[PDB]
Amino acid sequence: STMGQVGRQLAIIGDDINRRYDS
Amino acid sequence: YSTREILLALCIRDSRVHGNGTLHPVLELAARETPLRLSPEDTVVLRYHVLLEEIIERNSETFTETWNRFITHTEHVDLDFNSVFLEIFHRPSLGRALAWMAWCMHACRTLCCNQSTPYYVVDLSVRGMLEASEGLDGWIHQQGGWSTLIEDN
Repeated sequence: STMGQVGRQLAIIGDDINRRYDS
Repeated sequence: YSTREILLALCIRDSRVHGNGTLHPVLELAARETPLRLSPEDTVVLRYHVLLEEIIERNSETFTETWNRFITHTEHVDLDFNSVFLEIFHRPSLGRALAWMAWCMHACRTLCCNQSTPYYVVDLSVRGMLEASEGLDGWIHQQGGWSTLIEDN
């Protein structure tokens, strides 16, 4: 599961972007 | 515009900014085969290109490492693009959508500026990202489209 890990890493970034846009 | 159209237009536009003046044959081909109707100089594409570039700059190392492990570990590039897409989109946040679009545009830029990259790798990657990205159409439609998401909201 390198695909698993890439997925999760991108998901984390997606979450960071949301909070970022809220400020 | 579908997600596949906007992603392909962003990749074309990004190639014009970063590259050597020759669009990769793979991008020409996907334009021919998609019917790309959206101009890479359309204002919604320039605006998304800014947002995706900011995400790349802010995540530059993690984008490089994730791309490097993906591409060095895949035996079937286009299938694995569809697998990471599923991992992210399971259920659908704006941040997640953009993280995925920025990651794809970043991967295309990396593939297209490396003159040593084999054609088939560039080809299958651009096809894989475009096809996987279609999974966002239902969600973006419920938001009234990419243009509305940027101009607005």
